Amino acid sequence: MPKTRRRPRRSQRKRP
RNA sequence: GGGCGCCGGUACGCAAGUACGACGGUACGCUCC
Repeated sequence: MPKTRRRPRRSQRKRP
């Protein structure tokens, strides 16, 4: 499995 | 191009990491023309 991330899949990121 | 996974680079760091909707994708692994 690849490295563990935090900021999600772009689609989610609404309000800056 | 976009999705899902994820990442760059931004924090933090000794450098790689681990954070992180800093703010930018979709590269690279699959999927749809």
